[PDB]
Amino acid sequence: AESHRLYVKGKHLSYQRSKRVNNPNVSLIKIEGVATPQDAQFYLGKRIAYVYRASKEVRGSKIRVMWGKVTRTHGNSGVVRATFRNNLPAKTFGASVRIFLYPSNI
Amino acid sequence: MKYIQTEQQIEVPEGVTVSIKSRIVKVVGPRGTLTKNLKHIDVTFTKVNNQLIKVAVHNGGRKHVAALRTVKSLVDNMITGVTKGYKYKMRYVYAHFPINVNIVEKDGAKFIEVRNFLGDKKIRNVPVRDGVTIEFSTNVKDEIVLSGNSVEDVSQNAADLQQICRVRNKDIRKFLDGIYVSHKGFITE
Amino acid sequence: STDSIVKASNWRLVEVGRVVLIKKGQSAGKLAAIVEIIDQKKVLIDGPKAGVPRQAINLGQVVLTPLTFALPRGARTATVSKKWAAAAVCEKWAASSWAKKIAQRERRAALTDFERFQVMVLRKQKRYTVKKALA
Amino acid sequence: SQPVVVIDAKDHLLGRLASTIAKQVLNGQKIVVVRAEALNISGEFFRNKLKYHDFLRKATAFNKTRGPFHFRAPSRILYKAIRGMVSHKTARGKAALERLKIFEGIPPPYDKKKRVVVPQALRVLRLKPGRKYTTLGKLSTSVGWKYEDVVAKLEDKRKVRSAEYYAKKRAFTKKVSSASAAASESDVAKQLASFGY
Amino acid sequence: AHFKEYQVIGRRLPTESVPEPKLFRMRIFASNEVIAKSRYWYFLQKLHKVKKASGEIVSINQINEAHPTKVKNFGVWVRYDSRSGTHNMYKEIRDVSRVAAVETLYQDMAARHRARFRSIHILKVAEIEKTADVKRQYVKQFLTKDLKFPLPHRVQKSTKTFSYKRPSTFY
RNA sequence: UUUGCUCCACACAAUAUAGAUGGAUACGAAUAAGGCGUCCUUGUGGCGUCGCUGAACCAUAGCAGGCUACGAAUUGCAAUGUCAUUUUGCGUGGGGAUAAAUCAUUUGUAUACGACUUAGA
RNA sequence: AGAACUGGCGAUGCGGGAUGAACCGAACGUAGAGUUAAGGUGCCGGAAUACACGCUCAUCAGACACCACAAAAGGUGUUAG
RNA sequence: GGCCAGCAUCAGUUUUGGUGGCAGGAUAAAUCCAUAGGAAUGUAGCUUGCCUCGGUAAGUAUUAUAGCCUGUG
Repeated sequence: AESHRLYVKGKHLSYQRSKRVNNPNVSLIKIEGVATPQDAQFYLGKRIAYVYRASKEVRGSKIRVMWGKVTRTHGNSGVVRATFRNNLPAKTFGASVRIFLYPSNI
Repeated sequence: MKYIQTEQQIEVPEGVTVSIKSRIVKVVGPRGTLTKNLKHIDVTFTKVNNQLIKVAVHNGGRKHVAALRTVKSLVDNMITGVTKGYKYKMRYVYAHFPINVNIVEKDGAKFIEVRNFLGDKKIRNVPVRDGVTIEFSTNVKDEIVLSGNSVEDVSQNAADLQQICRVRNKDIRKFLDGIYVSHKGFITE
Repeated sequence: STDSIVKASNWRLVEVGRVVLIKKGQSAGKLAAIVEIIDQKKVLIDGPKAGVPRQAINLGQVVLTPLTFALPRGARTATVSKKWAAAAVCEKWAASSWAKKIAQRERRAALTDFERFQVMVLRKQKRYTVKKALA
Repeated sequence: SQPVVVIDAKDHLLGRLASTIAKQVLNGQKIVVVRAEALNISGEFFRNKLKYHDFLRKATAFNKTRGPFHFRAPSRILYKAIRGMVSHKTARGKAALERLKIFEGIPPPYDKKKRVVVPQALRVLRLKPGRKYTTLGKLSTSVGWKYEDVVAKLEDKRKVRSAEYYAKKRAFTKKVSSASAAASESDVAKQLASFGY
Repeated sequence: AHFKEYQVIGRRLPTESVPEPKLFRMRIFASNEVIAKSRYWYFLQKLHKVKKASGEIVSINQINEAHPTKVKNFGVWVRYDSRSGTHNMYKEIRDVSRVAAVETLYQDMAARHRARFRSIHILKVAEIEKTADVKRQYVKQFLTKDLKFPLPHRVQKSTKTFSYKRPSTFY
């Protein structure tokens, strides 16, 4: 009763990058509980939302959402990549996104 | 090469109890008690008998198995101290000026005071350790007898005298004075 | 005199006949027994009843259980199985609190949502009695 | 998973803790290190003291109130170690270090709370037994920290007040265990044990 | 590497003057047939007048171990080139297989002498049969009766970074 | 000149979030050692048990969650489908409180100018 | 200071070597996806506080070749022979 | 009537897993099964100071009231 959620919380770590160069088209997500690329392969295709606030109420809400998905994995510790419609703003480094289960294969 | 097992034995006499827990050794006997903290050496004591104790080190390297024999010798000294005691004898030596030695009780603990060390005026004072019992000879008049259980304190308080009664800015081949250890025996034996 | 109190530690020391639990590898969770000793860091094992092959493994992939039994140095697979069946090791192991917790983890992982719901309602009833009892 | 993470820094290694932190507090976790005076650092005391003196040697010549500010307390030593692992010249790093709070001893808000342990920084697990290590309290006190004799007078007090709490809670625990053991044979529980519970 | 043992037969190329030359055999340790065939022509070209071009390889066969589930004392006679001079050595190992003994010999040689694979020639590997010819203590200390020992200081691995109880090293 | 100010109750209007929407669940010390239970001859005691990960423990069903102690459909196959948390203004009504600083003048323990130190109903 | 062969810079950006005209990799239309090079994976910093056998405790350790310095002579300090 | 999404069936490029069949090698080696021989980090058994049914020991003994190794098949 106290809980109603159907998502898994994860963190927007950073962009895809080399040393001294970044690709904002691609973002890195740390999902909770995940520790390997296997057992992260479950979360591929799954949708992601970054939920934030804004002061200008549009379509009847102050909260706004940026949607995306999980594309593939990252190396050896359960990190993944994501690609949103409109890439994320880089002030979200260390911010909670929420991964859904909407395209399912269970 | 890292070894597999290296052990030593300790022969406990009668009436001596050796309580050990977390490498804090505690030997009680007729004369007194003695405690020691060996929490800097990785060692296992295992009792086999009331008559002797086994100490062991695994995987070695000629460092741990080097300190193992040291631990053995320490515990043996601890055990023979509470039974036979320790008795150190230090003799006076002067060419010209008699070294007047006495014992005093200052505001704090007891001290041992010496005077006329080569015609000086400085009053050299040394603090007796907390365990020793210090006396002056009676069959002769130029001998001081330290005694106790802890050799580690008795020899140290003996060496303090020999250090303060040193010669400075003169030649030591010639100038042979002070207090010098003659004998390091036990009380009973 | 008074008993000289000497206690430091009592280990699961490695030796022949000791039973081990493998934690990493193809045969993890499956039991085995030590036959003899290769070196300081590694050994060889043989678990016939568990389906383990005769191996030669480091001591990082294993865990040393308390229980053990007696077999000769360098024994073969058929001998190990005999002595294992004799000393009844797979019942002495299952009776431990260790193994009960292992099976509990496996069960709790193998559960489905309906059983997870059953457990919630079964625990409600249990704490109901307990909290009517402790007041 | 917790919103805030309280870390007992006793028997912990400095850099090995600070890296873990500096990653977690950049990923967005609010972290509170506590009891930093009992931290440990490898190598012998004289060696670490030589290194700290080499650090003290470095001060801006033309005006020494511009240069490396040599903080002598352990909290600030660890803060230095973390800040070296963080890009503190940016908003990312500044925001990150605003998510950190380090203390000597264990103050009130964090004495009645739960403390955790980083096992990939623990001395007993990482260091070989027999190697010499160093304690940050003794070090700071050697280089000019004047409040070791105070946190000690406070920590024993905290400890007394905590041990009495444990002494009460342990009795409550045995009472609850003896009250719950009278229902374990019941069909509500031997039906649970078929599901592992 | 993950070594293997090979059996390489070779033959100087036939001619009308001698159309049945002498087959030379080598028992070589290596990771694959390619470098095995390379080392064969390295050692044979030290002893006899032949090369790859002036010769051929007849048969190349993997030698597997006969009793790989048996602990054995492998004595090893080897030579290695240092930064200043060339030397010989004898080492005893207590592994179950010839190839594993070699794999751990290359390693501790590289540790204790900083000698690489390109410097070492493995002359002889001998399974010692009896427990009386062993002369090295780091082996003899495992040939005792009722051998047992503990692992005092245990370190459990961790998949999570934060733990809520101090660990114990008890085994 | 209760036209002004403060805290409390709520009617709220507006703004900004370095980013929870089940629970930040409390002994201490050692780690080549300990915890827990129990018995006593209460000790560095005897016995028993445990660890090998918190993979736990607790809470958790109910119109975003109800009336009694029936309804929830047609948001039509998904689109945060909002409850958080500070600050700020306004009004309602309930009490509570009634001052200093600066300039200018002056002093010289001070002083480039500021500043400092003094005095003045 | 003066020559030979090749390659390059000059005329040349790009990833790496923190930084660098010349080194390593590799040579460029605008973009997307994938894979790699040389180099790297504690944190800064994207990536294993990965596995394995060993050595070392240094009172100015040591740590990506060109490269940014190091010899002769000694040590029962240790390891192996 | 168009723009933004979702799903399905397809195509191209690609990544990541599960799983079946077949071949080769010393027609894998080993394990396992039978047999010969042998030995010790020496098992029953036999002389053994007492002492826990030979606990201890130092000798004997080559499978016996444990087993091992080698070879052959």
